[PDB]
Amino acid sequence: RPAFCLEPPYAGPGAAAIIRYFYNAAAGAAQAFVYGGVAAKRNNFASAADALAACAA
Repeated sequence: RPAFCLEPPYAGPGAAAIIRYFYNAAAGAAQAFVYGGVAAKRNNFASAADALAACAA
């Protein structure tokens, strides 16, 4: 499991309200979060499937 998969979700400073997904390793689940549209970190994916593929192979 790449180490980035343990990062808390990061909305960043932006004012957009975009739905993205992060891997929540404690929950063993990909979960939706709000992304502000700038300053993404790595635990940020377009879909739950993409998050699971990277982080729960």
